[PDB]
Amino acid sequence: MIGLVGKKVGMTRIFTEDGVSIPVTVIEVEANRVTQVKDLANDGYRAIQVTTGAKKANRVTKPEAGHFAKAGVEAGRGLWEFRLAEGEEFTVGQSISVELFADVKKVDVTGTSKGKGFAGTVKRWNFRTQDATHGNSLSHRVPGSIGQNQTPGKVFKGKKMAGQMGNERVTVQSLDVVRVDAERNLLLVKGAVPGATGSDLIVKPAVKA
Amino acid sequence: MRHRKSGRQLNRNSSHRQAMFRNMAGSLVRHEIIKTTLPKAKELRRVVEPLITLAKTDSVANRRLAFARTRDNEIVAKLFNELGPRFASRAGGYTRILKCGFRAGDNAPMAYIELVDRSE
Amino acid sequence: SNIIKQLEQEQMKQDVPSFRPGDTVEVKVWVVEGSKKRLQAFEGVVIAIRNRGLHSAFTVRKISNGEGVERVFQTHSPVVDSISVKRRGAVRKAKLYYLRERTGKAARIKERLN
Amino acid sequence: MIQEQTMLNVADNSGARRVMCIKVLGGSHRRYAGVGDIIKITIKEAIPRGKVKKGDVLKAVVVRTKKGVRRPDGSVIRFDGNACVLLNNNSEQPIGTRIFGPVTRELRSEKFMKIISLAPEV
Amino acid sequence: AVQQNKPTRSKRGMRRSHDALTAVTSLSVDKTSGEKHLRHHITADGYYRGRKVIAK
Amino acid sequence: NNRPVYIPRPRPPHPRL
RNA sequence: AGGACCGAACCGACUAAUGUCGAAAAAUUAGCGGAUGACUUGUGGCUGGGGGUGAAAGGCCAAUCAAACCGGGAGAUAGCU
RNA sequence: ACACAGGUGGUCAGGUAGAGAAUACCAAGGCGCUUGAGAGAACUCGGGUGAAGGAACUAGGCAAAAUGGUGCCGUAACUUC
RNA sequence: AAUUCCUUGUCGGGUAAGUUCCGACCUGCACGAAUGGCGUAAUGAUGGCCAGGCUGUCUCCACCCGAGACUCAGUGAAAU
RNA sequence: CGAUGUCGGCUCAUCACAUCCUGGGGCUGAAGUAGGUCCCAAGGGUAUGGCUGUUCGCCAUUUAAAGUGGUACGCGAGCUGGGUUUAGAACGUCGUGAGACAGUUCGGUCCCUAUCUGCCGUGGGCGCUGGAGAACUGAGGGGGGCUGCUCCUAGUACGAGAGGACCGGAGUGGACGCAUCACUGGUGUUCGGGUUGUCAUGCCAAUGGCACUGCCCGGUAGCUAAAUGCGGAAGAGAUAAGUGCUGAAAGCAUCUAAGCACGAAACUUGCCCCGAGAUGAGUUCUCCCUGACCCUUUAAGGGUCCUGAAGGAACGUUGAAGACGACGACGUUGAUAGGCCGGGUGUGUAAGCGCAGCGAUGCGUUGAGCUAACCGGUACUAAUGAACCGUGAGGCUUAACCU
Repeated sequence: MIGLVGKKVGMTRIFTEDGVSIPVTVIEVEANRVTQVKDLANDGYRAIQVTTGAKKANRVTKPEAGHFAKAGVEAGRGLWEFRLAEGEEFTVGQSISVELFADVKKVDVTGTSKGKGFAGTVKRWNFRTQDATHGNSLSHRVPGSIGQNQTPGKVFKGKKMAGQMGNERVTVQSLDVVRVDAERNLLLVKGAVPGATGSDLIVKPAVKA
Repeated sequence: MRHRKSGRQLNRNSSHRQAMFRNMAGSLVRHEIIKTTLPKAKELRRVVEPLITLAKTDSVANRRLAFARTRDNEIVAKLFNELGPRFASRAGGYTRILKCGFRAGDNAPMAYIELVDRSE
Repeated sequence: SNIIKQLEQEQMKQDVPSFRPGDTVEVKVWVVEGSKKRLQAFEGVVIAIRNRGLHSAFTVRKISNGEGVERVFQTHSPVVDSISVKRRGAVRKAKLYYLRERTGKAARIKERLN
Repeated sequence: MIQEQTMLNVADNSGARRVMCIKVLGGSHRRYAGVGDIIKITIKEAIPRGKVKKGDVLKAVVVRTKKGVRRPDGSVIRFDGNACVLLNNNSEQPIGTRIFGPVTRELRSEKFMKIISLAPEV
Repeated sequence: AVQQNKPTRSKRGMRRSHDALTAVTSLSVDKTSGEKHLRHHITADGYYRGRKVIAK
Repeated sequence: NNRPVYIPRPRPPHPRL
């Protein structure tokens, strides 16, 4: 089934009547407007493309402005589309609310993780550091050996080395949905989700049922 | 990775950085316009403009607190007597930065920082 | 944020008494043993208070039979029922972590008498 | 957080006063023991008249930790020292007759009934 | 740590292909004095956005 | 062009025996 | 009183790190030993190469020592490259 | 070999605290060491702090941490006293 | 044993675990009495072992302050 | 031999299967639990310490197991230097002696700024053909694949008893990986406070400089673990060893020759990520350009004037994005940054004055004063009008429908 696009809004905890406190991530899921519906006849697959939020009138380009005007949908920030499960249908211009998550229990949240920049092997791949004393010289956090000898004669592809860490989309799956608030457009999910505050997130029902 | 951190280091230690802003804040008040590098000018807005805000209301405690910064009785006199009343109705933004090319010695991006005054 | 702050506000409790570090405090907490629910009393000295709204918490240190016990209570958790203040320590430090090292006659503090 | 080579006090009156943890049981490559995990210890100094002598290896259960334990609502319990109770290596069965100092309720595993009963508090 | 064969002038030029400088090609004309200057920068004589700012 | 008047004296790090 | 004790100048160099196309053809930083003595130091002398000097390591004798340096025999000789 | 973090004998040598020519901050006096400006990655170098544990590290408590002053009380085995 | 191949000799002490260390025996390959033997207080930047304190040595690293590394302007090497 | 550093340890691994564990089976001198042996199986996992330089080995205690080998007995332009293997010295032994001893002890310099291949990241150029802005399909590639214990079944089957299942379900752990900062904490030389020595601001009071942030006590935001969530699948397809149904050759029998069934952490998919430079360069949606002159070696030709749109770039303010590029937001039709207002947080009752005391100091004003990166607002300052790049309807052949 289709997901929804929301914005991460900090974190909080919910106190239950029995005493236990549930850490919850707050996701602001306002109305999602369908801008385009894809069908097997034309696109070879069925999907719905949705938009959310708002954009400055002078900031949206003409190609994007015409695309929204065709669907009669107010311009929003970015576009995302979700594949259909063959059991439901949608129409252009339809608005989708967070209420569809009322009957679900597990969700999958996808977002861009925080960017750590160029990271070393110790931080990136949990490499073990070498001794800080006992004669060690300029080799306290160095990766160490990266190959065997002449017989391979090369470093194998996929070697773990320092490089860019974070700033890629990652998915946290099977997260418990704690509360849904349609009128206030909130979705409380137990746990933590990728990305920093204000980052766009995609929420869909858990697939590992 | 300095996420959400603020404050330029300017290749100086804490003590040297604090003194340099202290002197160069005092110079700006004295002359009302100085020429510095762009990164230095931007960081000064956060140390000079609070001083003018303090000078808005004249009191013994404020005078002592103002003196503890810039450590100059001339500057303290200049504040509370001219800068204070001049900016009485001004809600911040007492400074203005104007880029003025590059320094010949090392090609440092240079800029003029000057109070919103001197319209005589 | 506005959304978060509003969300936490509805979970507050307005019956939180005002206390300061160094004040002797007895905090009543709920205890569950399978199906029975009981009230347990924890009396001690507040050595640190953390103010963060719904996340505010304080820690209480008491001298038990042999060694001290430090417990951190979440102020707005339903587990805590009531907080009562017996003494008013005349300390002038936000965090009384130095009381851990001290013991015996050196662990006592004066009375505010205010 | 009890790991190998850690000093522990003895809550019971078996005659031991200080013990060394030499192994954390319950898993391969386990790092440190929790609130109520079984550990293997060696006695470093005990009562001469006690039933346990120095330099003997037998199991033990942690009852108090300096690091503390976390409650489901976010509260924590911390102590000024680490304490344990002695065992029999074949059946858990704390050999002590009485245990001093508070004991947390995390040991209620339908099995430590003897420990909790002898506990002066909780 | 050191080369086994001296790179050719072809490789040298190929590496240097990215060292070319770029012209500003963004010179704005002052509103009043009509003096060419870098964008968002004061003119040589001390004008900016028309009004004189240096007075020196 | 000019022979280095000084020739550094090396050492045998690796006996290789 | 003391080849006495602690410890600066001064003399020496036990450990570690840095530095090895170095700031330096043995140094720097933090510790370290002696520090009224068989001590240390300025200036000037004497000992010359199968010789000197050596609280003795084959150590030192002008950044070179199991026989210094310079010139000569000398284009030594090389069944070797 | 250098406008070289090295070496180079003697004399004068103030204030506050201090046993002191140690050490900290200063006077007289002299200097900021002849490339700068930014950014605030890995990693290297020199440092600061650290939950619980406390040598489990390692050839080895290497390195770090720790102890550190004055006055009073007190001070073992052994001994050439 | 600064001496011992067989050897981690045998027993005891110390450790949960001791090819090291300490004590005892002698089957001393191959100790031995001024190329001195056995003891010896004090002394040692001397070798080995153990204990208390102490700690980022370590389980397991995290953050932070400075100098480089990176970008811009000037000058401008080296081994190969 | 005009030089390939040769034992261990650390870091980092990768492959084989002659499999240590987990998985599937045959036989058993397999009652059950637990075994023995053989076959299939390499997806993942596969200890910590004491002694020794040791690999090995012995010993202590864990685990489901602590697998065997290859890779210059993997890995010193990645680290160490304990052993061995220079120069000092000593012991035993051999030699008249210089000296020697896979005999033993004490001490004893480990250089390199990365051109190429390789690998981990990140960009520019051009191409994909009229240009431009978006959203995708997915060839293909990579990541992950571990498992203990407890309870129910059940004290059931089995067994004389003692002992004690298979299959299936639930809960809770260890190790490993991803994400995050709400909680518990670390850090927090940019916040507050205490305090020692000294210098200075004329002096008292009050403050600042220096002494490792002078030494300390707390601590915001960020980053972060010890903290907190989540993951290993289920299912499907074709199979290995193995078990079969029917069934002749060979009137019977026979799992096989025809045909039809099941059958493992292996294989393909399912889960997550990259991905059209996939030159085989893909699909969809939207936006922009439809003015004239001439020349010739009349060609997908060249030249001139006028127009240059969509959009892009550049510049500025910048960011939970970042080495630099890149990426995201904003540029007044504006909350992008700074300041300012309010709040929060932290530290903790400022200075001044008054009162009590001979004084240090205490009390009142006062939970005051000051507060970095946080939250909500506010055009007060800075994000300038413009210039620059990018055009003018987009080749040939053929096929199908209008004409």
